[PDB]
Amino acid sequence: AFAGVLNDADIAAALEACKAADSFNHKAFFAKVGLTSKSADDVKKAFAIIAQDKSGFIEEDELKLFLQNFKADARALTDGETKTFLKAGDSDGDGKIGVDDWTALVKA
Amino acid sequence: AFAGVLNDADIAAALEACKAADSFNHKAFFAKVGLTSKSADDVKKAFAIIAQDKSGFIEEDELKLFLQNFKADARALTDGETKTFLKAGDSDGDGKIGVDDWTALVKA
Ligand SMILES: [Mg+2]
Ligand SMILES: [Mg+2]
Repeated sequence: AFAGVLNDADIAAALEACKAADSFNHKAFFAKVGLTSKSADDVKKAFAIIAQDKSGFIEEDELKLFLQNFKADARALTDGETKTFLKAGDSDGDGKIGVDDWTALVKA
Repeated sequence: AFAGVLNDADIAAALEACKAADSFNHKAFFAKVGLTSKSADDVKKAFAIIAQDKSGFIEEDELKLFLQNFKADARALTDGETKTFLKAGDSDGDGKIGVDDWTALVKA
């Protein structure tokens, strides 16, 4: 779903790098996919694409499927990767990731 | 210290991928650097080079500096990366990483 929003080579490359289960790192992915260098405004648009809503939240079970926003049939994150990802991103501690959580995490 | 054991292209790309603090992932690094696909025997050699010896162990403070085995002036791992690394790796529970710990973790 990031067709036109991020570089296709970047998306491919970010996915390639975490293809093996338990090899994902969100800080690595954000940089490689090209999100970290975007402005907070474009980071917000990226959130919207993923949560399907600027006011939405990414829940744990949806966070598990993070990669599949960039390539439909990418692997699922393992439960370990999801837990690590959620815990780093969920600053406001509601057990999920909203737009504020997200924007801070990408720019971190 | 791996000049001639691993490809220089591989070593540079593995380090490139985790150049940002807190972006390191050992499964990612081990595959990119080319350790995961080598024979256990070749994996044990890599351990003696790092640990200086087949009977040695990689302890916490040494693991912190894991990247500098591949490139002398590579960055130090943060305490978070290091704690994650040691926990994943230390199967025999002694709080450090020996050759059996290493071999199993590399081949995981
Ligand atoms: Mg939250
Ligand atoms: Mg041990």
